[PDB]
Amino acid sequence: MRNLQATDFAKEIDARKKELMELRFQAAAGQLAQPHRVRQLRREVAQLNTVKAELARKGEQ
Amino acid sequence: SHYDILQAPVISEKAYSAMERGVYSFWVSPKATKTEIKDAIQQAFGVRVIGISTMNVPGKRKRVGRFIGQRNDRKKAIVRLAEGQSIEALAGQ
Amino acid sequence: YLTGKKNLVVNSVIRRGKARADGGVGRKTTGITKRVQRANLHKKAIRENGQVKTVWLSANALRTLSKGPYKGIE
Amino acid sequence: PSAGSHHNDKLHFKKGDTVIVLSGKHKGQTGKVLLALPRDQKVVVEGVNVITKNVKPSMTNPQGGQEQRELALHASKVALVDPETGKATRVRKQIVDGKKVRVAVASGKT
RNA sequence: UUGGAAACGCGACGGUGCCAAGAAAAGCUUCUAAACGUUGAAACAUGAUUGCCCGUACCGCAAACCGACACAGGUGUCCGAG
RNA sequence: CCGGAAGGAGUGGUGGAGCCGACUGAAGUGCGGAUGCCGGCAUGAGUAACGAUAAAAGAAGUGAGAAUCUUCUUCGCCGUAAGGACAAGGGUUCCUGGGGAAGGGUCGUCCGCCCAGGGAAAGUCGGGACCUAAGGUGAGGCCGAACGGCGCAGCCGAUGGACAG
RNA sequence: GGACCGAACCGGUGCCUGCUGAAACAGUCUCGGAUGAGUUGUGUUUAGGAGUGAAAAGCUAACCGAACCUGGAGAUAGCUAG
RNA sequence: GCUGGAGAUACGCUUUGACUCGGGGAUGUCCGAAUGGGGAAACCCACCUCGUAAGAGGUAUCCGCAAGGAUGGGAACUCAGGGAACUGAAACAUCUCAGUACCUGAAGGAGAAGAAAGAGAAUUCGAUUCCGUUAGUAGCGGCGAGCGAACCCGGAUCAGCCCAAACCGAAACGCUUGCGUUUCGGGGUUGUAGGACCAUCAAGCCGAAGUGGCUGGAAAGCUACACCUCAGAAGGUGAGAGUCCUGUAGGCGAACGAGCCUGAGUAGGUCGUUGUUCGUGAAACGAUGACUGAAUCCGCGCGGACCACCGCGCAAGGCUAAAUACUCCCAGUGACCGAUAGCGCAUAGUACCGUGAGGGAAAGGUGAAAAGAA
Ligand SMILES: CC[C@H]1OC(=O)/C=C/[C@H](C)[C@@H](O[C@@H]2O[C@H](C)C[C@H](N(C)C)[C@H]2O)[C@@H](C)C[C@@H](C)C(=O)/C=C/[C@H]2O[C@@H]2[C@]1(O)CO[C@@H]1O[C@H](C)[C@@H](O)[C@@H](OC)[C@H]1OC
Ligand SMILES: [Mg+2]
Ligand SMILES: [Mg+2]
Ligand SMILES: [Mg+2]
Ligand SMILES: [Mg+2]
Ligand SMILES: [Mg+2]
Ligand SMILES: [Mg+2]
Ligand SMILES: [Mg+2]
Ligand SMILES: [Mg+2]
Ligand SMILES: [Mg+2]
Ligand SMILES: [Mg+2]
Ligand SMILES: [Mg+2]
Ligand SMILES: [Mg+2]
Ligand SMILES: [Mg+2]
Ligand SMILES: [Mg+2]
Ligand SMILES: [Mg+2]
Ligand SMILES: [Mg+2]
Ligand SMILES: [Mg+2]
Ligand SMILES: [Mg+2]
Ligand SMILES: [Mg+2]
Ligand SMILES: [Mg+2]
Ligand SMILES: [Mg+2]
Ligand SMILES: [Mg+2]
Ligand SMILES: [Mg+2]
Ligand SMILES: [Mg+2]
Ligand SMILES: [Mg+2]
Ligand SMILES: [Mg+2]
Ligand SMILES: [Mg+2]
Ligand SMILES: [Mg+2]
Ligand SMILES: [Mg+2]
Ligand SMILES: [Mg+2]
Ligand SMILES: [Mg+2]
Ligand SMILES: [Mg+2]
Ligand SMILES: [Mg+2]
Ligand SMILES: [Mg+2]
Ligand SMILES: [Mg+2]
Ligand SMILES: [Mg+2]
Ligand SMILES: [Mg+2]
Ligand SMILES: [Mg+2]
Ligand SMILES: [Mg+2]
Ligand SMILES: [Mg+2]
Ligand SMILES: [Mg+2]
Ligand SMILES: [Mg+2]
Ligand SMILES: [Mg+2]
Ligand SMILES: [Mg+2]
Ligand SMILES: [Mg+2]
Ligand SMILES: [Mg+2]
Ligand SMILES: [Mg+2]
Ligand SMILES: [Mg+2]
Ligand SMILES: [Mg+2]
Ligand SMILES: [Mg+2]
Ligand SMILES: [Mg+2]
Ligand SMILES: [Mg+2]
Ligand SMILES: [Mg+2]
Ligand SMILES: [Mg+2]
Ligand SMILES: [Mg+2]
Ligand SMILES: [Mg+2]
Ligand SMILES: [Mg+2]
Ligand SMILES: [Mg+2]
Ligand SMILES: [Mg+2]
Ligand SMILES: [Mg+2]
Ligand SMILES: [Mg+2]
Ligand SMILES: [Mg+2]
Ligand SMILES: [Mg+2]
Ligand SMILES: [Mg+2]
Ligand SMILES: [Mg+2]
Ligand SMILES: [Mg+2]
Ligand SMILES: [Mg+2]
Ligand SMILES: [Mg+2]
Ligand SMILES: [Mg+2]
Ligand SMILES: [Mg+2]
Ligand SMILES: [Mg+2]
Ligand SMILES: [Mg+2]
Ligand SMILES: [Mg+2]
Repeated sequence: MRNLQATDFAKEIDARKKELMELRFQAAAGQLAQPHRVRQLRREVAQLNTVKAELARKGEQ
Repeated sequence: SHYDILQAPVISEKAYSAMERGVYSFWVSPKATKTEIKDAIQQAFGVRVIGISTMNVPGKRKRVGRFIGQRNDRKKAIVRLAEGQSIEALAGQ
Repeated sequence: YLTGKKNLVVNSVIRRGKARADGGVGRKTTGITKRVQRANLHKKAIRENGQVKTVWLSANALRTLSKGPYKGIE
Repeated sequence: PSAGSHHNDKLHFKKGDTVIVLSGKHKGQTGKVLLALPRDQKVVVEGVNVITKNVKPSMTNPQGGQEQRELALHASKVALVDPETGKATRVRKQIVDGKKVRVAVASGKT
């Protein structure tokens, strides 16, 4: 997951953001049948931002 | 980014039966300048918007017993796009 | 603040008004009518040290500054 | 509010294990550990049973029924067995699963 | 439609008299300093894109505001026909 | 029942998990009073009152239940108001669908009450990204046991100026 | 025109009524002013031995010859209760 | 196993080690010292740079060249500037309450003070602080009410160290010519006068020993035999368990985390005052606000007017652990409380009252197990 380029960090961040907003639309419809999918996308965004921070501090020193 | 500013669509007899006129209507982050929610809905649904109007809206209830209540606030937008521009199946409702 | 430059906060001290006025000189003694607080202050000249300045000065400061600069000077 | 279990939130047995009640009714009875609840100290077993008349909510059942279901206990079913009765037990050694300790009383393993 | 009435509103920054003698600052219209410009300026016209933030519900002479009350009290302005 | 007193025991009833007796020691140790304190319950008494002397009547409807809710037709009362539009202030009281314990001076199927859902849209109206008044504040500056007090430019400040339906 | 009558408005003259009120200052009736020393909104400034006051020791957030709150503080109580 | 209190259904996560615990990192909107500017706290308006925008960073004053430092907060404690009255004196002025209350400033985990120009009457001691004691002594006092030391002696703790100056080498700016004001090394730091210059604790793991019968709804109780004990502290479990559970008796334990000179506007003095037992008293001494104003080793301060003698010290420069205080916080304990008690609160500074500062409640209990009554 760290292997990706940071341009792919932006892409795979934005895809989770879009899916998260789509899950929200659904849930506001009331038909949110898979609640765990939300938290899964959120933690995935968390891991993504954290790994990019680790490539921040790493290398440049 | 766009996606998290747009919040969740309105659901009512009004905004739905106003979906048929070509208007679309949904909640957003209260801190959100009109032009931002315009660009966000535009580049989330691939439509060009020629009209927006925005209103801040504040609720408040109270769960039984001592607990005072006070539901959280928000803001709502209504948009009108160019005649053909009507948004897709997520407008399908 | 009245603080002088290498000077003086200006102190307080109760002022005593005594009456009988005949202590060691052969007499009954010396009663006291009242004490009450007081203070003071003092003068205001102007001299400089780095580039330019104008400060408060006491008579002790005017006296010491004629003997020599110290730090600030006329 | 009274606080929970004082047993350092430590169950003395897994949900897998066979076990026997050693007190109250059901003393001597045995079964598999269908539910362990360490922090509340509670143990599901096929021993104790109770007829719970769930109140009718028409939730597929207009008129309600009476289910037969087992009602949990705690650190009163005794731990694992081996010479056919409850036992004190001790930490052991390494196995082919050498990252593990097992158990024993005056005997083997569990 | 015809006839009539009429404002404290409009024409207004009208008239006349009076003494106790009746804000400021920006927008605004003129002038130049400085600067760029003096081939490509001002301004005009036509088309286009552009239009941010907050307030708008309801009570509001009162049962929804101040009066411990679904209180004979109090509450600034505006319209208020025959 | 017992002891001279403060008091003590027997027995039976409740109750559901801690407790007598003796000796010694330590006390926040003994209540009728304090217009004492907190709390509970009485009397006055089914009494006074039900909050403007602007009246109300019948039919029909709904409902477990109606003098009081809805509908119809009449009646009476305000009409420089007891109509209407705002600012202040209040804070969802607005609309729909339900409810009926408690609030409502009676009732209640109703409500400004309880529950849930919706409703609030501005380039042009008011304010802000414009302006300044009283007043406030204020680098520098003038004072002052401390904290602090003043004070030019400047800045803030509508109750006013400017401004496109 | 610190002129007259008189609504609004500001006020509070005499009587009654109210007195566990409709209201901790009111109501009906009556009465004073009503272009002025007038009435009123918003903003703002002055306070405790201090402010204000066409002057009553009035007013200074419902009882002001010295406000409220906290504190010194369990003030002191030759007095009364218990 | 987990999926916070929460007592709730659904979606699920977890031997690839979740959850919980110990330790580090990273993210951390807006307000608040708040600090780009304004502002009615959490809001309204900008400008500069980087960026494809989205986004990121900077923009307060005050010390500094600069690194860097300061704004604010903190229960009680510490120091400091300022500083009451009620009250006692059976009235009240001095006096007392009392340098108490309170305000303000500065700081830390403590602070303050501190290394004799002293204490004191033995030619004794030897920084400071705190405790005991002297001692209600000596004293102060409308000699009234009342206030009140210190030395010696016993203990806790105990260290003393650095500067300016004579004299060398400048170097810059000082002047009629091998010198003199602020700087930088050396040098030099005092009274029985010296220096000069010259002969373990954090997470945690391991841990001994009981079975039968009996009353019971249920056993830990009764009873019969039996065991451990460096472990009989304690809680839990259907009523009271050494041996059923959890257990410092004992034992082990981490990545990596805490612990010639010697001080001048000075000493001294006069005027106004004050601390100390010190109320003007014969009033020394310290401390000062105004004015004045010296000596320096046959030198200067002190020994309670003052003088001589005798005796104790070396001011006018700085730093300084520990014995001391306090309890926001944590652990253990109690002839403390146990629901009108105990904090105000079995939790809430809430509800409620006040424009505000501010004030401010009561309130506990199914059962062993929800088996919570189809
Ligand atoms: C009747 C009107 C008021 O009473 C009086 O004036 C007087 C009543 C007594 C006769 C008198 O007694 C007498 O004293 C004498 C010294 C001695 C004599 N002895 C010989 C017996 C004795 O008889 C007093 C002191 C007795 C005492 C209990 C008292 O202080 C009562 C106070 C107030 O409640 C009463 C009122 O009724 C309240 O009426 C108010 O009027 C306002 C205008 C209203 O706005 C309203 O205020 C909102 C309203 O309510 C407050
Ligand atoms: Mg529009
Ligand atoms: Mg005095
Ligand atoms: Mg201007
Ligand atoms: Mg409207
Ligand atoms: Mg509103
Ligand atoms: Mg009313
Ligand atoms: Mg009026
Ligand atoms: Mg008219
Ligand atoms: Mg008319
Ligand atoms: Mg008896
Ligand atoms: Mg029991
Ligand atoms: Mg008592
Ligand atoms: Mg009594
Ligand atoms: Mg008695
Ligand atoms: Mg009572
Ligand atoms: Mg009445
Ligand atoms: Mg019927
Ligand atoms: Mg009817
Ligand atoms: Mg009626
Ligand atoms: Mg009606
Ligand atoms: Mg009909
Ligand atoms: Mg009206
Ligand atoms: Mg409003
Ligand atoms: Mg309604
Ligand atoms: Mg009812
Ligand atoms: Mg109900
Ligand atoms: Mg009723
Ligand atoms: Mg009734
Ligand atoms: Mg309704
Ligand atoms: Mg708007
Ligand atoms: Mg301005
Ligand atoms: Mg001005
Ligand atoms: Mg000022
Ligand atoms: Mg000014
Ligand atoms: Mg305006
Ligand atoms: Mg306009
Ligand atoms: Mg405007
Ligand atoms: Mg339009
Ligand atoms: Mg007139
Ligand atoms: Mg009057
Ligand atoms: Mg009137
Ligand atoms: Mg008349
Ligand atoms: Mg007249
Ligand atoms: Mg006076
Ligand atoms: Mg008053
Ligand atoms: Mg009040
Ligand atoms: Mg008084
Ligand atoms: Mg008292
Ligand atoms: Mg006192
Ligand atoms: Mg007295
Ligand atoms: Mg739970
Ligand atoms: Mg700011
Ligand atoms: Mg900054
Ligand atoms: Mg600021
Ligand atoms: Mg003093
Ligand atoms: Mg006295
Ligand atoms: Mg302080
Ligand atoms: Mg501080
Ligand atoms: Mg000693
Ligand atoms: Mg036994
Ligand atoms: Mg002197
Ligand atoms: Mg003197
Ligand atoms: Mg005297
Ligand atoms: Mg002497
Ligand atoms: Mg002296
Ligand atoms: Mg002597
Ligand atoms: Mg010396
Ligand atoms: Mg007790
Ligand atoms: Mg209590
Ligand atoms: Mg009670
Ligand atoms: Mg209130
Ligand atoms: Mg309030
Ligand atoms: Mg329970």
